[PDB]
Amino acid sequence: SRTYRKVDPPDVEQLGRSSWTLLHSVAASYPAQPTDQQKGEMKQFLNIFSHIYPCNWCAKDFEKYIRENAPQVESREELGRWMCEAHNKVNKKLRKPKFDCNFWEKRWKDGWD
Amino acid sequence: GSHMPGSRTYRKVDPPDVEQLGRSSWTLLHSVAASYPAQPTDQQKGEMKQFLNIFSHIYPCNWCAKDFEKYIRENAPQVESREELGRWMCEAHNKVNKKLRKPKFDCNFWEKRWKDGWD
Ligand SMILES: Cc1cc2nc3c(=O)[nH]c(=O)nc-3n(C[C@H](O)[C@H](O)[C@H](O)COP(=O)(O)OP(=O)(O)OC[C@H]3O[C@@H](n4cnc5c(N)ncnc54)[C@H](O)[C@@H]3O)c2cc1C
Ligand SMILES: Cc1cc2nc3c(=O)[nH]c(=O)nc-3n(C[C@H](O)[C@H](O)[C@H](O)COP(=O)(O)OP(=O)(O)OC[C@H]3O[C@@H](n4cnc5c(N)ncnc54)[C@H](O)[C@@H]3O)c2cc1C
Repeated sequence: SRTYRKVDPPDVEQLGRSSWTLLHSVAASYPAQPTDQQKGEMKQFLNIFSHIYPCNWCAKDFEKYIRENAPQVESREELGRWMCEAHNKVNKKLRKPKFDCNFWEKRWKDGWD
Repeated sequence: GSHMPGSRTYRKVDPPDVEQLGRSSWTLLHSVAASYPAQPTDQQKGEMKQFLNIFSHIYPCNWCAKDFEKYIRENAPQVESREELGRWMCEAHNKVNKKLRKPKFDCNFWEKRWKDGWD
């Protein structure tokens, strides 16, 4: 109330945009040549994320997606592409335009100049 | 800042800075705490600890992550219930608030901010 303005909990939409920001940013700072431990932790991270993501149907669907499309974690390029395709699967459901994954790296890593 | 090549809705938005990444990631972390069970299973407890451990390794801000890793080491995540995990998350966020000279959030209002609203 006092120190901070009263703000309502995020809706599914706000949770989503916040969460893609984290997901794509995690991929953008993943190594080009990850260690075995980094590969395993990334797979584990995404598996648990799919269990705990705080939208029921979002999480359930994402778990099924991972089961059917194993995360590609051999390099940042692969993981970034995997994340882009995963995000595009959701865009397709929600009747959002397909994002061109050739721009994933500019959008989430390098910027536009 | 106009539309990216070949698109009609996606603008050339810059990668998030430390601030934008930060408020997005707090949104996810507190929201994770808010939908954690009152009575979690052993698997849920174990995965929550693993998730936060891995998060502390991979959080894309280097110094943010190293500090968070150290914070976890010194203040073990309290995962026996939603109430405990919310409070732990509020205290963790408050330690970063402290570092950054932002006000202390009164953790008694964590559930209203991240779960119940203010009606
Ligand atoms: C794992 C997950 C599952 C979800 N499932 C659902 C669901 O089932 N139903 C539902 O209603 N909501 C779901 N959400 C939320 C949904 O995807 C959106 O995040 C939310 O609706 C907000 O949409 P938005 O239009 O603001 O842009 P968002 O889709 O959140 O995207 C934000 C920005 O990401 C960039 N971007 C867009 N597409 C890509 C891409 N393919 N690759 C890289 N960058 C891209 C663009 O710059 C865009 O502006 C889910 C979210 C997550 C993280
Ligand atoms: C794990 C982690 C570590 C970070 N470490 C650093 C760092 O070392 N240095 C750095 O510059 N940035 C760091 N960041 C980012 C920083 O915490 C902020 O997110 C960023 O500066 C933007 O601040 P903000 O004013 O927009 O509000 P945020 O601090 O991002 O908070 C967003 C909202 O959360 C609510 N809130 C505030 N405090 C609490 C609380 N204690 N409990 C529950 N809800 C609360 C308020 O309503 C607030 O408006 C870190 C982020 C994370 C997620």
